[PDB]
Amino acid sequence: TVHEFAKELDATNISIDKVVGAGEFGEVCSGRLKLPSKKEISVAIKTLKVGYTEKQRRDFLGEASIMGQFDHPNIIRLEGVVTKSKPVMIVTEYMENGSLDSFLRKHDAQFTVIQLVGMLRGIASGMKYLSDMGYVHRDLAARNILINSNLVCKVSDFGLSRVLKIPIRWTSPEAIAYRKFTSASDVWSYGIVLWEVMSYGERPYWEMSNQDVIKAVDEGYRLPPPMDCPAALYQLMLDCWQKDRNNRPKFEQIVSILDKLIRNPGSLKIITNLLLD
Ligand SMILES: Nc1ncnc2c1ncn2[C@@H]1O[C@H](COP(=O)(O)OP(=O)(O)NP(=O)(O)O)[C@@H](O)[C@H]1O
Ligand SMILES: [Mg+2]
Repeated sequence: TVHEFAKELDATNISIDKVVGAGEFGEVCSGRLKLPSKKEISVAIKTLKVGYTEKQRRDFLGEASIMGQFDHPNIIRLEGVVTKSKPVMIVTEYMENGSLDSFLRKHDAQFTVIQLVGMLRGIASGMKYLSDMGYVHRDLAARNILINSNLVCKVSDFGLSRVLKIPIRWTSPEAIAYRKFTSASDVWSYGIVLWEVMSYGERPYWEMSNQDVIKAVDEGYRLPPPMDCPAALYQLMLDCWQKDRNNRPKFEQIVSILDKLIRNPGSLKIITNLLLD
């Protein structure tokens, strides 16, 4: 049940401002939540459509029951849910700059490498905690990361997450071949996210036929270095994309690698069709 890991909010404490998106289960809006302390915060509010199916309700709230297990600065925060009145609602922290892929596409080549690496470090830190908690996300992609007014990136979209629909472009070869999902398949996905960020939201493998994405990666081809990509970051992508999952870095190692790059920004000044790795 969702109440094990979600607070039931009093709807009198929720105000709705405007619609900001559309989900599988209903609308997404922005608004305000008054906390018990009287503090008021901005929030995102997702509603379950009128005339929902029992399955739609279970899936909708199930994603909240996963999210509510995590309390980490780089994982979207669940403020609570409304179930005792309808529409049913999930209330999360507000992320002013929306989904990371769309945000980067609006800002091609407009951030510093250190800004991009800060975004990537945040995502890695959230993934380190998720994987520490025994969860495999399975849908780690820039479209599933939200970014706030201060450029802090946070892991979202727990619909496909499982305790230890097949987005092929983001999925490791072993997970495609026989549904071998592990934290190491999430690391592969992270490598794709790293490519997405450094490419400012370019689509991984562009619009290659899915069968060709699967075959090419199996044959050892990899996405090419994004323009002006630091060598260190392309190498990190390649490491995330090791054929043997046991050779991929752990999230903790990724976080450490990025922290070193942040501490020695001069490192990033060495700069680096699919490439056969
Ligand atoms: N916490 C949040 N803060 C601010 N905006 C949000 C938040 N959650 C979702 N949104 C906005 O709502 C949009 C859709 O929500 P999302 O979480 O992506 O659900 P979805 O079912 O995946 N819909 P879509 O991505 O459009 O297919 C996002 O792209 C954001 O622009
Ligand atoms: Mg989305």
